[PDB]
Amino acid sequence: DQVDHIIDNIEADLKAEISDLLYSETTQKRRCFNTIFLLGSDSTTKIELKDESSRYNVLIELTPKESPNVRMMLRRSMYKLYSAADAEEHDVSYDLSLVENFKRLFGKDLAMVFNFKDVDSINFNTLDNFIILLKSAFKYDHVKISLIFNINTNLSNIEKNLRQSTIRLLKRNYHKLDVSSNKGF
Amino acid sequence: ILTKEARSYLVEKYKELRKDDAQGFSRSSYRITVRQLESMIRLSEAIARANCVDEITPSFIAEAYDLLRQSTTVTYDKYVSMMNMIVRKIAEVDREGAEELTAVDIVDWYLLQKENDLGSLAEYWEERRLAFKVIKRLVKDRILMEIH
Amino acid sequence: NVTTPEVAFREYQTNCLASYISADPDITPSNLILQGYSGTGKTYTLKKYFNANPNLHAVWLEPVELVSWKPLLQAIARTVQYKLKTLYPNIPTTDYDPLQVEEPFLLVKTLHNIFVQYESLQEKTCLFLILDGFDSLQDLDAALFNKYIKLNELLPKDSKINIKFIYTMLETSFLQRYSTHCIPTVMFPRYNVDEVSTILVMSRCGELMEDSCLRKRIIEEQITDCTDDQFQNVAANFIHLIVQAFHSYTGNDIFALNDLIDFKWPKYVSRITKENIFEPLALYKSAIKLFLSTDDNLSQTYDLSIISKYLLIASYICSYLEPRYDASIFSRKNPRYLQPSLFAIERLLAIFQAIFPSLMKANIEVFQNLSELHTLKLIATTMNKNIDYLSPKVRWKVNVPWEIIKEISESVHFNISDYFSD
Amino acid sequence: NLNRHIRMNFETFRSLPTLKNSIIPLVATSKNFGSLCTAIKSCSFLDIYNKNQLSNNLTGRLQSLSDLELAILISAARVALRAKDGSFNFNLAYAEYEKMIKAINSRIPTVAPTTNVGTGQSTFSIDNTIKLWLKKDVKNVWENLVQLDFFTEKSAVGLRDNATAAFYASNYQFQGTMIPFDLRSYQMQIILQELRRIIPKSNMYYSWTQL
Amino acid sequence: ETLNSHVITFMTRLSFTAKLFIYALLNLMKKNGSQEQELGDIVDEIKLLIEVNGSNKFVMEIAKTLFQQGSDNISEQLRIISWDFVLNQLLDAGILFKQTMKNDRICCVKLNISVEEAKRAMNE
Amino acid sequence: PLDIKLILVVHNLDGPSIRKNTFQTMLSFLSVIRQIAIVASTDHIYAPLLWDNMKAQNYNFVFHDISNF
Ligand SMILES: Nc1ncnc2c1ncn2[C@@H]1O[C@H](COP(=O)(O)OP(=O)(O)OP(O)(O)=S)[C@@H](O)[C@H]1O
Repeated sequence: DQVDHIIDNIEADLKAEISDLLYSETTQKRRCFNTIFLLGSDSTTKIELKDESSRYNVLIELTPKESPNVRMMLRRSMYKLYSAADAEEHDVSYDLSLVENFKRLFGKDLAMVFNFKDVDSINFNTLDNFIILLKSAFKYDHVKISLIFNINTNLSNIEKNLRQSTIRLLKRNYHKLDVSSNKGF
Repeated sequence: ILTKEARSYLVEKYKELRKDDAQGFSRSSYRITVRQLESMIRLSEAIARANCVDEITPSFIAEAYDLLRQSTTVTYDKYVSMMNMIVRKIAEVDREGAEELTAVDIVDWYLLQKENDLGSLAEYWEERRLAFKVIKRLVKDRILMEIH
Repeated sequence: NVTTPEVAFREYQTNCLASYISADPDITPSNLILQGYSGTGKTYTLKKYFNANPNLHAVWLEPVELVSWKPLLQAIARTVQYKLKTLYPNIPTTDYDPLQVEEPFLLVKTLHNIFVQYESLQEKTCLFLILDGFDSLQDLDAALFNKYIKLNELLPKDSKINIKFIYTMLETSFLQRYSTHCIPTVMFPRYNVDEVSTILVMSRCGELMEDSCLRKRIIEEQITDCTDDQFQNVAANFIHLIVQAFHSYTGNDIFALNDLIDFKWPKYVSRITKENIFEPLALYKSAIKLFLSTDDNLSQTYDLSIISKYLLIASYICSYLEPRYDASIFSRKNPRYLQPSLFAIERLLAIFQAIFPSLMKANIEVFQNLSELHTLKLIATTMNKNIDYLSPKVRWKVNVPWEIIKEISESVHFNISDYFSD
Repeated sequence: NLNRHIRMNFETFRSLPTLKNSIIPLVATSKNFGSLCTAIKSCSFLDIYNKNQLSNNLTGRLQSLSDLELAILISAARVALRAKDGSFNFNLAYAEYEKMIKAINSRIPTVAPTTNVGTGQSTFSIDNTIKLWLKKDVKNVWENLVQLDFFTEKSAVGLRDNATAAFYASNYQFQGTMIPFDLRSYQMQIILQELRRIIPKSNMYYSWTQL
Repeated sequence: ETLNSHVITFMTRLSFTAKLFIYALLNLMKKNGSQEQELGDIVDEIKLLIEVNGSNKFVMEIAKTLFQQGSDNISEQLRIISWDFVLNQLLDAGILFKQTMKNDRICCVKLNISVEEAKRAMNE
Repeated sequence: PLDIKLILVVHNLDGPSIRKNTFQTMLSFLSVIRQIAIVASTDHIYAPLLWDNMKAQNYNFVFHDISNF
């Protein structure tokens, strides 16, 4: 009982800190998705979102298994987010068009967040190409994106593999939030 | 003798002349041992005997070190000497909090520097043009960053 | 007869583009190749040309936002049909399914069906279809560029409307494969440093003179009310400064600079005072502590444990030590540079049990931390991701560079300079 | 002149539509008759046209690079030259670059006196005087290069025959993915000998193109 | 007309650049006895062939044009003009046959036609 | 509530199919469930190579020797 007590304590702590840091960071640039790194992340940490009526908050989770190439990542993600817009909504191209049509096709503006489940094993060239792809979505202004990196460890490992020109795209507003059951005990 | 505090200097310098050598992984140098340090002592002393001056001064150690370490454009040594003197000058002006330094101020700084250059005024006109060539060259180079 | 605009560094290109493109579909060639590397403003000079000449008609596509030629075709179809519906609201029309086309010939048939009905036009008119970055399509093949070149011929010659393409591409290693077609092309060379600074300042003064942080610090400091030029002066000065100080690091990019500027502008603002605004010199001499390092990084004492430290430090030993020597230098009685050779299991365990400080024979925590490693992708397998944990043909190799090896060695106090000898 | 340009095209290209592509702008660009007559009498516009057509195949690229890029390039070419297969890692390029910078500093008189006017604290000891860039930053220049195609992967099939083989090669879960950034053995596209012929000798690294 | 080919009567009509390319390739074939050359190696051989002749004003003109269409304003080309273009004009014409490597200095090149007929074509 | 609602047992957990890392991870996230009893066995002497601390945490393996030859 005391075990599960402290367990739920730490769990609610993690959910709270991530939900907090996910918002309130009004960065006047507003042309680059904000990134949230999870240092030492177990990659098993579930995430919740604000209900936030008048704007869908759709979570997207990508596994290193879901990522054979760029095209299939894009399609799987598009299908997932479209199914979620349907569940919130009650013929569509699995592509970027679904973004801008989104408003016309669902009314409320969109705000997605990507949760790369276990990044260290994904082939970083693919992920890089995918991020450069996503960058194009910033010409519609009815959507905003945010990234949730679940690095297993070693932020240096990540910044060793990506194209530096894309790091300089992520580095717009990052937050080195840690998620480690082992920290100062 | 080594009475000048170049002594201390020399010690530190030898350090890097070991560090720059990186045989394997912190494995001993091929080319340099402590005998080379004793050699630096002797080379210094010998340069002193050359200039006919006792009590080796750190600049001597510097020359001995660089001589021991080896293995448009105009006469290369002259250009690099211009570079060294001008950079020292600008560093001193930096430390002293002096206001600024202009190209013509530097050319007159050399006017100061090389008067035993001698020759003729024609030479001065020529050496002046050379100085301007060199300073604009550094500009075109990336040594000192310009302003305004 | 067309109004050629002016661009700060596209004079020749502006002229030749307005020369290869006009209203008359007859004197307008079929295709066109705006070539050049990313950072020359093709997507911008072309836009600033079209906005100067609105009488004509164009479509703008983003081949990078699409992925393959299938969505490419479908998007071309939908954009063309909508553009025509919105270009002549009067003519009745039957829209064809843009999601029906899946083959390059289906596209031609559909376009023919779309154009045959517009034969009520008063004159031959052009339609410039812009593909912005036909190179960067993630599934390019040798047989796509010509596939799109040839659509001019298949389409009827006397249609009231004339589709004319404008391709955009980079990596001249691609355009070379199609020289013999002799399609007219324009090249955009990358800029020199000075013109880079010019473009950058004239494009970002509007951002920096009126950004939030500087204007804030205006009232946040002694007011010292001044004219717009003072902010112009200081902004342009910072621009020349950052570019002349980071050029050698960034090259002749325009985007990388448009990132460094925004990463180093807020702090630079913070390091301004009441006086330096009329003195860029001391302003620089004060803010210096940033001008000399990218700070674009956002050796770690890896969380891993003792047994893991030794596992890793032993699995590194055959990045130079082939099994020919290990049983010699490790018995119980330079390839530091090159990519590491492949281990095999039970050799790792061998060297481990050797250099672990008879003390330990248990292997549950050992393999536990081994799997931990392999999840951290520090010692990855050349073979697949699922059968590695059998014992089929399978090789293991370290994916950590040598500096972290030095770190792990010193921290664990075991020395490694021995086992490497040359 | 026009005759000479025609002859040039004939000897090199021997292809009319090429010359046609050259003519189209020269004619269509003019605004008055006298200007066009001047042009066709001098055909100067053909010069700029040839140039721009030629602008950035392989030499213009080489010319539009700053100092540090050129240094990385030269040093990497030297490393490729040493090894037989030309295959050079990134680490090798960096090590050779570092020792080249060490050399450039070495041949500088390297005066570092310590004394000065009493309690002066002046007479600084600047000796390196070349900002040897770190491993952490060069990676930027390395990516810039590898995407400016001065380099290439060891053996990479550039563009397959058709979308069939291309798609069958995209399904290939590659393993060079798994090898880190600084081990992909890049082979060379511009060899050191040629490199010596283009870098203008004014550049302060020109004396390293030649070994 | 149902027997005679045209490859001979064709190659006697290619651009001087193409004939230069082919003749260099044949020199390489007999020099290395491998009937397989490397593309950049062929470029080196073309440089050879241009420079083995003296500084003759005519060799001067050749060097100039073949490296820059006059107009010293723009000059100093690495590989000869139209070289990509003539390479392709050969390759697609089935004469030359090349493998596919994006690295354009170690890619192989082979003649599909007989060496003999090519040599004869050079002899006219 | 906490009671076994199904008992699964794997013969040769190192099998040519179950050992596939995908199948292994699926069975891990499965064995996280409390109301199920997980009991299995292997033959591969290298069994511990299969599970990281994540998969062990999922499994909470308790070991027992059974040698009957
Ligand atoms: N002559 C110019 N005048 C003003 N702004 C310019 C000029 N040249 C480039 N720019 C700016 O630089 C940006 C680069 O535009 P792009 O065309 O996207 O660059 P690029 O070379 O096309 O690379 P891309 O986008 O991957 S195709 C433009 O959007 C402008 O903001």
